[PDB]
Amino acid sequence: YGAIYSVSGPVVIAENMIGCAMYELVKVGHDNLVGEVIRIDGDKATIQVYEETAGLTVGDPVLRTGKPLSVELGPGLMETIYDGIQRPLKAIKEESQSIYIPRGIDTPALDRTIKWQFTPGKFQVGDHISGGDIYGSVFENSLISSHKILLPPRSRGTITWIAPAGEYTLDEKILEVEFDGKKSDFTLYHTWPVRVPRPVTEKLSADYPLLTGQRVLDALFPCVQGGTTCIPGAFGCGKTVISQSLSKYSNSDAIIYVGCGERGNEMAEVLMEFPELYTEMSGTKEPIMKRTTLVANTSNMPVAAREASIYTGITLAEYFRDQGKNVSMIADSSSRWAEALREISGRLGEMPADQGFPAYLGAKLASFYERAGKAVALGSPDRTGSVSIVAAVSPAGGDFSDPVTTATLGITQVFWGLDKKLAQRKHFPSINTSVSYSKYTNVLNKFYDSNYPEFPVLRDRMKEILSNAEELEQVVQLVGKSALSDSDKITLDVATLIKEDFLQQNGYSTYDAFCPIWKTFDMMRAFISYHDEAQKAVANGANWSKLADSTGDVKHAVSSSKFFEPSRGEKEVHGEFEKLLSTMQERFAESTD
Amino acid sequence: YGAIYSVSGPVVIAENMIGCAMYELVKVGHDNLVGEVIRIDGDKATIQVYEETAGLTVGDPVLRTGKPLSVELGPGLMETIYDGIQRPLKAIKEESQSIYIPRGIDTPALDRTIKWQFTPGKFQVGDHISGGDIYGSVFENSLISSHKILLPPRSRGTITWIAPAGEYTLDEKILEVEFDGKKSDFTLYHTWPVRVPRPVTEKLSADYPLLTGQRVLDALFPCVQGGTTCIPGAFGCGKTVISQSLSKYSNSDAIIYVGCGERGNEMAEVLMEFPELYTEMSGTKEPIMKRTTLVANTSNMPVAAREASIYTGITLAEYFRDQGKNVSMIADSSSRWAEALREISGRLGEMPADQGFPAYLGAKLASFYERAGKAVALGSPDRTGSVSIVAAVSPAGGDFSDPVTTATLGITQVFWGLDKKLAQRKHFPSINTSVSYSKYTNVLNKFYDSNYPEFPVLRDRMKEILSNAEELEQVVQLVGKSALSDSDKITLDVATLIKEDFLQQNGYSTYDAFCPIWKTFDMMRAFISYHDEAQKAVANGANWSKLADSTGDVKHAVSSSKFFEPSRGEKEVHGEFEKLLSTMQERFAESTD
Amino acid sequence: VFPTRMTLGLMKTKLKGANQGYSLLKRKSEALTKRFRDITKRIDD
Amino acid sequence: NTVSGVNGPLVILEKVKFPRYNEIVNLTLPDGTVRQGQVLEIRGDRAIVQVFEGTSGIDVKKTTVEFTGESLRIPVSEDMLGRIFDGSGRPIDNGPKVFAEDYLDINGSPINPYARIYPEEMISTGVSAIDTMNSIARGQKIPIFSASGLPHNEIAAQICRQAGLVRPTKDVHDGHEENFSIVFAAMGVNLETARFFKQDFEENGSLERTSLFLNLANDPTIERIITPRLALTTAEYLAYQTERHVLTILTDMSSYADALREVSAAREEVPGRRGYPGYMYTDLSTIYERAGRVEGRNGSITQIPILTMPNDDITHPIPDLTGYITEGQIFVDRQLHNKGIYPPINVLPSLSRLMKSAIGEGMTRKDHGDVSNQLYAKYAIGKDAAAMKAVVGEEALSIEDKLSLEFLEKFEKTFITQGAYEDRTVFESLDQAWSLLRIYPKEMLNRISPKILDEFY
Amino acid sequence: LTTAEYLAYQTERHVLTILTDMSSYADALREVSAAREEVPGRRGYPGYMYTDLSTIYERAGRVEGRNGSITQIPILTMPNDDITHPIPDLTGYITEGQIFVDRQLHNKGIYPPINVLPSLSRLMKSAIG
Repeated sequence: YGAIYSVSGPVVIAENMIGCAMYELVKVGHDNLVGEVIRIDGDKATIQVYEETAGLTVGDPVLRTGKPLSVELGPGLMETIYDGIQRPLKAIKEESQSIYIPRGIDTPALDRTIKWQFTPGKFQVGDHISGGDIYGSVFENSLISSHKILLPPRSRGTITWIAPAGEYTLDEKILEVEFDGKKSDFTLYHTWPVRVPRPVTEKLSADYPLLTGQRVLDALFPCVQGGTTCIPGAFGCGKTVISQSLSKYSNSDAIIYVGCGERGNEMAEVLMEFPELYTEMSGTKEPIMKRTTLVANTSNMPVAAREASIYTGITLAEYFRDQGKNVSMIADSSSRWAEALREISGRLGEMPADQGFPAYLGAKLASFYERAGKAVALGSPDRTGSVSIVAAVSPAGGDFSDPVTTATLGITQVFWGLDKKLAQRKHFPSINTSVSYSKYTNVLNKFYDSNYPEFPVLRDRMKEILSNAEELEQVVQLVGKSALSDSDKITLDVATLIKEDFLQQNGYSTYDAFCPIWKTFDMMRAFISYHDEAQKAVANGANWSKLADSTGDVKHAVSSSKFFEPSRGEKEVHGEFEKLLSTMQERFAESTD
Repeated sequence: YGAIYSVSGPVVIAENMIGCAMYELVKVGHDNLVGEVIRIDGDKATIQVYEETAGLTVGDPVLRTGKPLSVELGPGLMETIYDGIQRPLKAIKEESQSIYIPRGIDTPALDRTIKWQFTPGKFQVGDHISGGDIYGSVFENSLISSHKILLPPRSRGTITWIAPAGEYTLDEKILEVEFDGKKSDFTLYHTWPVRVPRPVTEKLSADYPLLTGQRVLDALFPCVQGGTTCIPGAFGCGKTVISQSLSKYSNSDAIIYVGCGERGNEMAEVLMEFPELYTEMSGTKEPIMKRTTLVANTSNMPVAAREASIYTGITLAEYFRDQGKNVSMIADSSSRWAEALREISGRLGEMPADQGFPAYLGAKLASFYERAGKAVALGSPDRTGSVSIVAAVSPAGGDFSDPVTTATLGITQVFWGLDKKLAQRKHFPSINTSVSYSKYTNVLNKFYDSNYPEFPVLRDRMKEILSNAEELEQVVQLVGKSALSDSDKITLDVATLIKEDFLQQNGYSTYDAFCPIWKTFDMMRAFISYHDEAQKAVANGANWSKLADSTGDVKHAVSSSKFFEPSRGEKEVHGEFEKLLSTMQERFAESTD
Repeated sequence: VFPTRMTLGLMKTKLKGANQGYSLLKRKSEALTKRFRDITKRIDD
Repeated sequence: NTVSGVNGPLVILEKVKFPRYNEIVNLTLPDGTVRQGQVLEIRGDRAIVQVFEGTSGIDVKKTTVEFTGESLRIPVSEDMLGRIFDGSGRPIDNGPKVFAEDYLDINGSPINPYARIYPEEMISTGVSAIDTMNSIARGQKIPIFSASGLPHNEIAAQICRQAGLVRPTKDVHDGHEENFSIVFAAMGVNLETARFFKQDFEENGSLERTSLFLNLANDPTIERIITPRLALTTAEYLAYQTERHVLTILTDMSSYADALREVSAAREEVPGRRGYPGYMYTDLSTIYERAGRVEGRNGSITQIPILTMPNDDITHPIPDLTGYITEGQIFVDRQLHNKGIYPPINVLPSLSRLMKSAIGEGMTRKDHGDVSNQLYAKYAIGKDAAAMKAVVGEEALSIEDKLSLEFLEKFEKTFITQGAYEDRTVFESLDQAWSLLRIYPKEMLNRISPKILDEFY
Repeated sequence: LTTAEYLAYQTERHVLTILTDMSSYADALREVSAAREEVPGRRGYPGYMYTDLSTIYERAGRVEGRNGSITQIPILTMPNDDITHPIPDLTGYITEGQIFVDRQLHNKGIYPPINVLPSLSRLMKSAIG
């Protein structure tokens, strides 16, 4: 149909376009590379072609698909690995003998090879149905049906034909819909453009616990179900590490991992590691992976795949939420997504803003976060779901004022830090309290108090300790440890202990084991207890030396507690933590008189 | 030929310019001003005209010279002051009653009044001769090697006409060469475009030093021919002195002095001083100037000549390298050559990189360093010659963290730190052992060990002793010198003699700033033998006060070492040092016991 | 971390403050060490 | 057709529209010299070319253009070691010729097949600070961050030469079972540098071990960018077709980045942060993506890029970008170099986040990783204490701090101090490391698991 | 604001209008005009950013004949945490004083966490009842 007028860089101009929508997907040239229409100048439409071009001729054919860059939502997304332009990566390996994308491959959006078992819904013939309703379900996992087959949004009618229970393939018809005669047939998959968010019934308040399973978050600033999060940091920050832990431990029923332009070895590691390791609520065959789907993309792999990653992933997440699942979406990193834009603004010749990144940055990040939150699912059964977004970014040389980090921080309500100095001693991730806040902290403590722990009371003293520690440390540096008071010495020690035992997730035998809110609470009871009794003791006359040497064993025990597997009496209160409480009491008394 | 389309500033565009190369020398207007085509858009050639384009209406003719802008390489270079694109300043003084060259005044690069005596080589008619082979020579010097005439590089053939012995002019033909009909005639000079490096048989790493004749250069970290070196700027209250002294004391076969874009006080000083001063090896006929060829630009000269300045000098240096000679290129300063690039960029409209300096900067420096180095000279019986670049890089932001300095140091393997406080007090040179380094040390120290000096032992030890002295000096301030051993006091005592004799040399006296490379080694020998013996003797039962009275005469000699003559029987073995060694051994039995 | 606009005004005066203060502290130390040597000798007597 | 104009490294051709992107064209000068270039931008009845070779002398109707009608691919053979090549797709050194059995593209996806399985095999440099504190794997990417007062070439050569002697000791241990190949590519460095490198490889072993691509600084920026691409093709073929582990030493990586910077200055392309391109991310990526295990899973390409920092800052765009992408960071310090430590590698900010992938356990200890973390932690405390020793004096520092100051000094002078040919096995390094830990008491070593401390002390 | 003018003037209401968040308004200004003839000012923020601002401030103030008023409390978020940045800087010149928050109190845990040292209103003495 159209004919290539020019290729200047990855940017292609082709005449004989009478139309085309925004960001319309095309297959360009005989090669059949990915593209999207960004703009139209005259009859000539400028289309960026984002798969590497080293050999596209002028006057090669241009085929419009007729709809924007879109995603399929349907059966077999779980335990199936995809790119950001929704090509199954497994399908490519077999055919192509190119494990990664080579230049010029056209592989359909889903797997049309794997038959799936369809069972019929509470909607039988003659019944009205509307988008996001559970028309049926597909068995995908050993424990649960993952993919609840939804009628798509922006479709409606009464069902003339319901296919019976049995096996069918993806392209075969299984549903016929009545509304102005045959409105159309439906297939197992449905399509949606990824620049349109999916519509919900209502959004609902975020105040319900999100257990990410990592001690350091639970202790300092927990997230919420419905959360939005920013995390900075630059290599040796433990972001890959916290993703793997996050996937294993996560209470959410789906986790969607987004690789924005990753090392490739990093993607190779996490893929291998989900079936090698076991889940905490049990998992039969590829345990963790059963709950994990990967969108993975490397650093030179298509600029479209990388740009679309956050939208392909957020659309997936919204679909699981409309299904009635709790989703934890990890994107890593939005900063690598931001580089895809920096590149897009130069090529096109549009004028950018500061740091050579465009101004449209701020809108695009904001749109992604607002589609997240906790909501009541669209569809007649009605369920509760969430999309809680944890989004990684990277500072430009210790500069946190770079447009990407500042923008994400603008939109977020939770900020979790990352300190370079503390990572060097091996404490990554490294969250303090002067580089981090959470608005959810206040409601979240109220909900944890209820469940069992004393957390809110301990949280306040814990915050104070860290806040004083920093200030007191500046005096040690400059003046020396000769200007201190004895209570201030106490604040320094307890603090050093907190730094190691929560923030560090680095091994010494084994990478640290699942620590819940309950575990995390016990650690806090022992550190806070140490501090109170010791200050009383010094106030009331007593040696510093006597008190520190005496705590001794108790300190070794809390350090290593996290390596030991949870439950050692109970999850709730361990016998190992219970006993220390007595030891402090016995010491306090010896010291006083 | 072409017709002027526009004159917008000193940039002039001309139409109707075909077969116009991209380095093409052109003469603009009726006046014949020098210009060169930086760019071409279509039929129109965009020219930077280096001279004032005042009086130039649109419609004046543009006449191609028919070839790039080249520099002439041949007899009658030495004892001439030149422009940045080689135009004799001296010749303008005769004609014009001007120092400088004013607009509408051009002249040829070599003088045609002067005639030189051409002597044939070892090739006669009918011989095949090859690129760079010695076709003849001219002798017009007796103090140094003269201008040996080569067959032009990248040129081969059989010689139809070899002019016999007699005086010919530089202009006049002395060769016709048969290579596909008459190849052309050639003359006594050859033209070579200066933005093209001259070939040589092969390039090698450096390994071969020569007389620097400034003690501190050899002693602290050796000075090598075929080297890459950074020297700090000072803007003529410190810069000028070290440059004048390096030209005068170094008895390198040639020296090529390039002032890129200087104050004009410094240019004025180097020209008047060179005939006035005496060689350090004997001979008259304007001593130092006869060895010197000067390119001298103040900042006032056209900007293309300032940019060109180093390129022309480097071609000059490279030409003499094929004759087999050792050259010092002393260039002052690269920051000022860099300033030209910045100016030329803004005039074109080129977008630069950091601090307003282009991006052509880093690659042009890398290309520049490699032209300089050691090579086996081209020409049939083969010799070795070298080109050693010492380039000053001054403040260009008031710091040394600016792009010009930071780029150069990296390619450079040597830094010599001038000291400001000592420089303001007029000790030149006075190189700081803290900031300085040479990565040439290893290969060189092995070279001098071969030749006859104990050089590796003494140089390494020189450095350690001084470094050690700063650390011991601090113990004297805070604890006290009295509680410290005799050994430590000695470490300092010796460092002060090494500092006084070498480092604090005065380039206003020749019995205090001119001594041969062997002589400089003999002085350093003297101090080291004393250090070991002094520490040995205090251990066997002596005191600082006792030691000082006892060494006496040898200590006084070492203090007086610099005042001594460059010879005593030879200028390579100084008999007074060899006998001093005996007096030291005899003194050590007496002192110790 | 820090403002990208007009940190130069506050930072410039700090920097000068520091080197100026350092020089001055050295004179006060030099005086304190100066007297100290003298009294040590007088006290033994 | 014929050259229309020339504006810097960009050449304006007035032509006809049949050419494809990166299709080779050859510029015929009036001298009758041919130089090669590839079309960077194509439009109707015209092109913009970037010429690899040269950038001046280009005429109008006296000059001519000729089309090759093949977009650039590199002629790759597996008989490339020992053979001398030049960074231009052919030797201009007059060295042994390249030959072709495949021609492979440098676009960054020819047929590219990489890691679906992460590195697990340890590869040693014979140097303790590298191996123990960070570890190197059969796909690991580690940047050598160097300076303008450090000698970058001496360290570059040091790491490579000593990793060739260790690597067959590791073959016998059954860490490996396949060949080792070196691919050395030098792009746009001085003559002095180039000569030096070749001399270094000869002394240790031979130059049969390595393949050489030599590119001279006087040759353009456009040449410099193609130079690593040539290295990538070499390495991918060897791994893919003949199940060899390939080690690439890419010097200087900074040289390549400045080149990118030049084709946005003399282009109308607006640059990003600090005058470095906006599409700088993609250019760098191309080198780093083409790494990891190669299909069959006995072949590999492992990368050690060599960066020289010009300002020596960690706010400069080149070191920052590289670091996020690469699997490790090795920081080499000017202050150690000065003091008399060779190698003078500071591990204070050297970190790997893919620390697990980097270490080995089937041909190295399991204890290797546990000890390294503790060492790093104890080094860091020893640095905090060093600043405090200058300020406070020894007039208030604690009993615990004193142990940490001693550890710091013993650690620089023993562990990081090694002979020029002295190679340490990874097991021997543990023994050395255990000597360093041994002065601290059992209550200071509290962070480590009890099991390990009672076992090995 | 047009709606506030209706109530304040026709039916004599005291209107307090809260306009949140001015940072989102400011950003919008930058993204537009990357394809008009008009071309942004200082740091990619419009030079005519001031004109935009002033259109919002136009419909605020006391009303003639003293039927009602519109009072306006805008909320600005400093994105770089400096007031030397465009959003606080241009807005602050128009505005009659400013109340700037405090980062330090917040960390402590205080609410509302503002500070009084950067906060000043010039027309304070004459205005009040």
